[PDB]
Amino acid sequence: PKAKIVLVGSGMIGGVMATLIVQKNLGDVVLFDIVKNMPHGKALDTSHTNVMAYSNCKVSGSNTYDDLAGADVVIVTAGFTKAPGKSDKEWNRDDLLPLNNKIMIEIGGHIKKNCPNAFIIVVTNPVDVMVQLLHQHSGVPKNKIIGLGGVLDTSRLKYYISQKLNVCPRDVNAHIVGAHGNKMVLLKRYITVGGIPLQEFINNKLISDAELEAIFDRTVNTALEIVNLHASPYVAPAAAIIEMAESYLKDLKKVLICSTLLEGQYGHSDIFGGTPVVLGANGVEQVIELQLNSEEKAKFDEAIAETKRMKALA
Amino acid sequence: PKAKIVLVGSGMIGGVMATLIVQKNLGDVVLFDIVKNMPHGKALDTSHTNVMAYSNCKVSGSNTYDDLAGADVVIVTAGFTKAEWNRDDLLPLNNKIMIEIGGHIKKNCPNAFIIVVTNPVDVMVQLLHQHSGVPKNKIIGLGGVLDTSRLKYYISQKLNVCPRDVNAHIVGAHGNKMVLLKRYITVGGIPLQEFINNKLISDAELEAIFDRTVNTALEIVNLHASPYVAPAAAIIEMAESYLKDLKKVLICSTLLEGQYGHSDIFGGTPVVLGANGVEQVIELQLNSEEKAKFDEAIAETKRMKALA
Amino acid sequence: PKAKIVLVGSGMIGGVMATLIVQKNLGDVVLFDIVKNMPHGKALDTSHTNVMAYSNCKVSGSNTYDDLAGADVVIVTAGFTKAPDKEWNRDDLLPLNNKIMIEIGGHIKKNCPNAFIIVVTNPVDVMVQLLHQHSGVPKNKIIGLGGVLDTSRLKYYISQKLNVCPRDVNAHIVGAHGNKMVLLKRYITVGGIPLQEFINNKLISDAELEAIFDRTVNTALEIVNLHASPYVAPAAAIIEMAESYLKDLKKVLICSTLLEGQYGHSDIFGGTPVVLGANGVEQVIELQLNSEEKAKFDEAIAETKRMKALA
Amino acid sequence: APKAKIVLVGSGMIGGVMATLIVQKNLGDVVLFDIVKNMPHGKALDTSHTNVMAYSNCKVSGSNTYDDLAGADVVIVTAGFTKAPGKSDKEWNRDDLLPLNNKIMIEIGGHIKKNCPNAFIIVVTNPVDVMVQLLHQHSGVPKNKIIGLGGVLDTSRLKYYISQKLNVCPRDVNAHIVGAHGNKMVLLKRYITVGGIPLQEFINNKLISDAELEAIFDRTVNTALEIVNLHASPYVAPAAAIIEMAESYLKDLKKVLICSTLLEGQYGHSDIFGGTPVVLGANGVEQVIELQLNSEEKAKFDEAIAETKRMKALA
DNA sequence: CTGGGCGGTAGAACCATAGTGACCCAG
DNA sequence: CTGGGCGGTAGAACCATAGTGACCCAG
Repeated sequence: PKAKIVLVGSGMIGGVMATLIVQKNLGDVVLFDIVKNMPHGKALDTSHTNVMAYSNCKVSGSNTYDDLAGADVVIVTAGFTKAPGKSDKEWNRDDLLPLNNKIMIEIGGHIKKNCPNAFIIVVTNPVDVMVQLLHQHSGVPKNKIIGLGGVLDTSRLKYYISQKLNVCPRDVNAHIVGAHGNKMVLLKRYITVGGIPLQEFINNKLISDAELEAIFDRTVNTALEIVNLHASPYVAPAAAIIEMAESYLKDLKKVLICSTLLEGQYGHSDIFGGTPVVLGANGVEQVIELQLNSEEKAKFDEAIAETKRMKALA
Repeated sequence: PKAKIVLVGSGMIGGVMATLIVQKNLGDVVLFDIVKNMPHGKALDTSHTNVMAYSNCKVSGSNTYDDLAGADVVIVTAGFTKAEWNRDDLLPLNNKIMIEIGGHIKKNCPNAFIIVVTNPVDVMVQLLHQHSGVPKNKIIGLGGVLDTSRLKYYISQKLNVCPRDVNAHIVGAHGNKMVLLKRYITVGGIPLQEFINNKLISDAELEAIFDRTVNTALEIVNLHASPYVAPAAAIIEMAESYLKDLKKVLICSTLLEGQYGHSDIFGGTPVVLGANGVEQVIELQLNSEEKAKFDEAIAETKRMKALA
Repeated sequence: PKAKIVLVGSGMIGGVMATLIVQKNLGDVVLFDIVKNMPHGKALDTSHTNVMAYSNCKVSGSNTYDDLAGADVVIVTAGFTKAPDKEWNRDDLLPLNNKIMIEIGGHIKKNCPNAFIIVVTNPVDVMVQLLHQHSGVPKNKIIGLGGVLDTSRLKYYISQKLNVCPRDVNAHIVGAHGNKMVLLKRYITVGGIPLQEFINNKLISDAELEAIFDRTVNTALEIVNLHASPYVAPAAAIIEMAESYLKDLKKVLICSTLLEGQYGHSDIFGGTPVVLGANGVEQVIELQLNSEEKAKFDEAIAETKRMKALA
Repeated sequence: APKAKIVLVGSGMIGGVMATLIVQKNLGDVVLFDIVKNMPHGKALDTSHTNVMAYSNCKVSGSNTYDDLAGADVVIVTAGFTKAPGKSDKEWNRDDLLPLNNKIMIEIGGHIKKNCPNAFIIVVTNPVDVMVQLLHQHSGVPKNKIIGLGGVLDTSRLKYYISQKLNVCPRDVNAHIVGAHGNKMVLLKRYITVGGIPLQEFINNKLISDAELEAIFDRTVNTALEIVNLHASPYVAPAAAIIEMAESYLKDLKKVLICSTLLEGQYGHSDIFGGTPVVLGANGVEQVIELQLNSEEKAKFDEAIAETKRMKALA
């Protein structure tokens, strides 16, 4: 039988996922949310695209975690992101930690009940924290659960570099590890263009250290830059998630940077962090540890510590 | 060079248009709107997806109609939609928007293929035809590709068959007075009647499906959503049959020049879309009752047109 | 894991099937043939395209039916087609290909009795049934290549006369693959509209259509005479059937299938629209033919029976 | 019109798979050309039917006249002699093909100058680094509009074998092979990457050894011969790689691809073609990327160019 | 006028979109 | 029983494919 993909959280990212799943004919889809009616309106609208996509994927809405039964893949986008109400007086980012943890407790008990064999991809912020919470509460194997990070962060670094150098955006390859968010580690040494080290282009003066540094800042701050323009980053995220999902379902064994459990790589254990892994039929088939230098380790360490500062507060 | 596609209106539907055009690598995309900054924001979000999709489309934002310069396709979703009061009251206002767009199309891309979406589409498209001055095989409205996609989908579900394998025609006007042609429905090329006679589906089941298709927009709004995914996709099907010269047969709103007995009005019929825009207008051989429904659809477009 | 697809026979049809399978990321592919080494060479050349296609399918060559182990789909193109010369009797190949089906079905029992089987070896409507008998698979799991291929020509020709998308023309040809095919002039449509309307509008004449039908019946023969032999369209038609099964698309497709009373016939295979999805043949759709068209159908079936008697 | 019109000059096995892929991918109208009578018409007629399966709308035509180059957007040249033409040709070696295939290129290039001076041309006829320059010389087209097939094909064998060893996606291996297509290709150990990471990190991790890499390198060099030794013939991958190049052009993808291109100073060489990564978009070769080779790598490039030169002198 | 207590994957209304700011009272 | 002319994007025939080897005299 066809893959069943559950979307836990039917907000904007969730809507773009549904769309791309039906474009790619990837599986049946359930748009789940606690908010009533709304996932149904989106599922119906999106289901008609089967005709235009020449696909055959059921799309439905849901308001019950019972719909997790038989799920092949679960994608968690739902969670608090801002002050929940007008009443929440002087609240900050950290305040959201106990609330999302409560959501992950609930979702994980239902995974454990309804789809202990699903492959799980967590997006809810801060993802490196949230993914570990959901791994702990679901009981799923460490290679069947991952967090969204590097694909997205890097797709913006690839893209900004590709514009300066006038090549296919995907012919830029870059790594960004450790954590998603402000403390992300941008690995200047591990950038390439058509498989050629970025440094050769800096030597030909096709791009300079300072323009690269400025691209490094714009990458770290992309989500802010977009919100400042009166929009919201949701298309990019959705597509990077679907890339990861697709690599699992179709067993492409792509090298993709995800948040994953470190069992001693980079000198860290029992914490999840961003690192390229190989994604196939078996989940995370390979965790690849980049042979960082000392100043690269130092940055990696500060991203891990920050993951740890927030985990403790959940 | 690569095709330039300009989205005139960057609300949700426009957002799904960019997205799809970058997945099929179909053209550079400009997201235009009068709302300051937001199109820049969405353009910037969408553009990153070149990477996941292996594409190489430039995706821009814009607040000037100057960026119509060199457009090969323009897609027009902008316009007043919300407020009892009378929906007819929006007609002169959206007429004023068509004027504006039209004269800018006159200046910057008189050779563009134009697709109109703004409701009521059959009126909006003619008004923009008229102010843009473009030739008549180069402008169309969205109508039946979207409408027939529900009908197609709903039937395929009852019959357990690939959605796309159901073909069905909906003519006349987009909206309330749309004409659902039961005699023109087929499943794998086979008339539906054969499946009714086999009792794989009943006449009253089909009737329920018909009412469901006419009220789909309303249903979705009732559900606390609003249709934009399917409309986007159906429009990108149109723009892609044109850009790739596929000559697909697609129902759309086009100028009637005597067909169905009507003139000087736009209305939903099958056409063939390809590199030359509207390449043929297929006029279905309607019996007398189907023709009474067509006529009511047209008279409704006319009645709205007179108020524009 | 990914779908395993065994191609039993690695002539040129086999080759195009492995390419498209890799282009569509459909499944690992095994090219089997009785001829030594040749399938390993083709496997090797095909496996490279994974890189250009962004796919990840294994392509292996084999000379052993043991490689049928774990197959999800099996496509049988192997068999004698050529004379031992000049004027001779093509019926002579019937018994010989019968032995081959016997042998394949022997190993299909052993190795992959749950596989979906697609048979191509001509005359297909006889060979498919022969393989159904010697393999023992459910009748919803074994179909022959027929109408997807034949109609694709019909649809293609009409599309060129009318200047629309090839795919926007639909038509049915049923009964048998080959010279007795029944071309149903009443079931052709163009973007969902009866052909008759375009006929009434003088955009294609009745005579033009008849000449198009003659050409659809004689397409193989026209290709051979231009010194080619048709294998691209066949491969792609088989890949359409395959895909609909593997991706559970539920496409309506004309295939050689087991008849249980439809068109008045039983215990024979013949061409008819089916629905293909993850359960195999999911519906056998019986066209509501008038007795003139039905008479054509019995002609096609009679021929199939006659050839079946000689195998 | 656009559609693109793509003319396959040579309707043999590679031309056959190319036409098919062009239809699968809706890339444009296809003319299968060849001097052999009728066969291109038959092949083009079999291939035309697949438009229905593919949901495409490409014309597929046969032709026996160079007149059908009129209005081509892309020309792909696979025609040429690859073996001793006849039983009567005794004691032929590879060099003897050079004058024959040169005559072919004079004939093709004359017709391009006449009917499609603005086409983009991809040459595949072996030895390809000599043949592309001969067609450049005899056609008169700009140097950014003519390339030969080399590195995309060779690199796909090395990306492949590595990926099998490391159990990753074949295309998440990137590698560079330069200089020339054939025996003297230069395999750059230093440039290999697996999902963006130097192959040296996996070697350090003992996931692949230096000796296994070397043996993979030998296989890459001899793949054509290893296929033919198994009673088959490499035509699928070649046709795939060619379509990859063509596509990057017809869609202005600006992919970095290794092609045989005109060297003007890069690697210390001029007035010769050789394999190097290039950028291919709407304007043809939009950039020629010179890899920053070290002196032993460059001595290798120098043996590749030398060989190309030796054969060029013989055409 | 505050201060805090709900209750919240918030809450209005702006108005060619959607991020910003979005409660309620007792006392 | 060799030799070499002509003509060749070669040429037979082996056959469950296709690469290998594939002409034809005049002396």
